[PDB]
Amino acid sequence: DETGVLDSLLEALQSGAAFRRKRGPRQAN
Amino acid sequence: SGSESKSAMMYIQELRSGLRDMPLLSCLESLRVSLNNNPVSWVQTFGAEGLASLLDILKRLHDEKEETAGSYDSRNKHEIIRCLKAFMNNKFGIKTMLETEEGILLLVRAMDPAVPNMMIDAAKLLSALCILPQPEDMNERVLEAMTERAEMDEVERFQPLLDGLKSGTTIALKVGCLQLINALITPAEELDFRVHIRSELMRLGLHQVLQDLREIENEDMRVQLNVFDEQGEEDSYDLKGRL
Repeated sequence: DETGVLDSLLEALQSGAAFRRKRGPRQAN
Repeated sequence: SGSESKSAMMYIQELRSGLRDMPLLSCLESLRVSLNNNPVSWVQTFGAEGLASLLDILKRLHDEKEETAGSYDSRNKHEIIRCLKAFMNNKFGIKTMLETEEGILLLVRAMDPAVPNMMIDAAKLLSALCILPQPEDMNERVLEAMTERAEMDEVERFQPLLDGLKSGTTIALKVGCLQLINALITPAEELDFRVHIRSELMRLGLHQVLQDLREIENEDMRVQLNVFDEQGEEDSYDLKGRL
């Protein structure tokens, strides 16, 4: 009954915590 | 306690009966509360069966323009979006939503600034799907759904999005748009893609809206601009690469 799953995503969006997603490719060496 | 009442079973039958306007609204309001306040097993009974019936009505109501139809129809679409929010609030509900042909498309069509409260709720659902570290980089598929919506409603795929961000609209709508804009851009690893979306929005006058929005002392607006500008700053140096 993890009925709250989208609710947690809304929190993450509002706080901007989710816009902290990057696996991190780079070509500079 | 539980008792004989409208189970998910009865709501499916009721939605498929061809209800409209106020009795449809009453069914949907009751359903939204039921989905939100019942266990996930109740949502499972509702899952493919009820979702299909909600979308059957939703698609029709998107084609049935409320200005030339019912005053209730705008609210009916919105209440379906609220039902979907309660439905997608879990595991298998998110799953069943991503297994529909038009579920994703209709959420985009529900981003209408004329019914501002519906667009707020719809943009939030799409944004939540976009940031999923699962399936497939769902943010990338949400973009496809806007491209489909673009030709179906004869608009630029990002035109309604900017149109929330609107000095003269409610702050929640404004931002409901900036939030989804960040949700489309950030999860993508491809640099040229991130700047392409950002530049596509700038063609549509986004650059002019950001300067209006930065003067606003809001909570979440400030949060969303800050993210948009920060990712923009990184991407500029990322494109520059070495020098």
